[PDB]
Amino acid sequence: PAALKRLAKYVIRGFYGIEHALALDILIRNSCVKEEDMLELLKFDRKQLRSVLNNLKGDKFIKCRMRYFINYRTLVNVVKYKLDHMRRRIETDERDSTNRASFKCPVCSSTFTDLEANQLFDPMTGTFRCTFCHTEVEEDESAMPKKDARTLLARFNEQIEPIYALLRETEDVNLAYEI
Amino acid sequence: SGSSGYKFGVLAKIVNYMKTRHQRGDTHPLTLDEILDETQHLDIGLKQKQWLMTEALVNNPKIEVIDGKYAFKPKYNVRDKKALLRLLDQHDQRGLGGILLEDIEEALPNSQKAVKALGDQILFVNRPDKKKILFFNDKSCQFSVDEEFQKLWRSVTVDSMDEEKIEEYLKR
Repeated sequence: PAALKRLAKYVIRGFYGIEHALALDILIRNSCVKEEDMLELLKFDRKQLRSVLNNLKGDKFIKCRMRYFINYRTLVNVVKYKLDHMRRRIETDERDSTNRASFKCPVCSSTFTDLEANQLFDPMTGTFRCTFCHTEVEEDESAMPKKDARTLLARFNEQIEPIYALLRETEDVNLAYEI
Repeated sequence: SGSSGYKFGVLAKIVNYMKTRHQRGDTHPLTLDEILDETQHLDIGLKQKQWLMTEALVNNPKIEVIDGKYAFKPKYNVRDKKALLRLLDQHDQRGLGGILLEDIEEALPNSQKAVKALGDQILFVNRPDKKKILFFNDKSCQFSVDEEFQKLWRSVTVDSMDEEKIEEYLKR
């Protein structure tokens, strides 16, 4: 797990804030980590340290090395899982959605279709007039993020891959060295 | 329970009284016979008396001796102020627990040093704010991961199982 520790170095620099990261730095040495020792060494608040530990426990990290005195471990098997669900949500939105193109009169907040204001479309003004009041409609009833989100979601984790390449490679080496 | 002499709290009590009477108005250096005397706790036993004098007022990290008498003076030594590059490169205890029990005031209020300390490797984290002030330094957040909150928010399963296999199935 030498190349896994090297990955641990890259994830704690790409994901967590310092309060987590300082604690995670201690987790570096997987020889012996007591709750009393880690508390005294970090000088973090006991309630707060318990929160971070509970948070790390949620990540599956510690393997409760009970004596009671506890040694903390690391069990992040969801690393190759988070990516699958994150990439899913990225592609889901980037793809495409139906666009609700319709008119709406700002004065009476009445709702029209592109069809509704088409019969209304007033040829003397080259625009669309509401029904019972000649106040001009709204250009679009609703706008769906689609091609603008397309650009920034095609540059989402794909643009955070190059800075992730260091760890991508070193983990592939953990995943390969230890066979 | 290690070594105990007479009644517990003689130290955490002698120092406190000495502090108290000095604040109250009695402002002059004292002796171990003298606190005992003035509280007539003189009969604490020579052994305890001695152990208090030689050790209790030796293990105190901030007690001040010119010579015979013992004073307050929280600043007991010259703080190294800046150039703590030795403690920054001491990569054997993750920064050695930087604390404000001697930082601030000295010849400088931490902030001025910190800004240069901010300019330099030195890193400051007031997560507990006034209660705990600490310094540890190196490898600042390499990447931010746009929408890291969202990726963490999306995965909030915790205990639920049967997810690792769904990973490979989506990559197949």
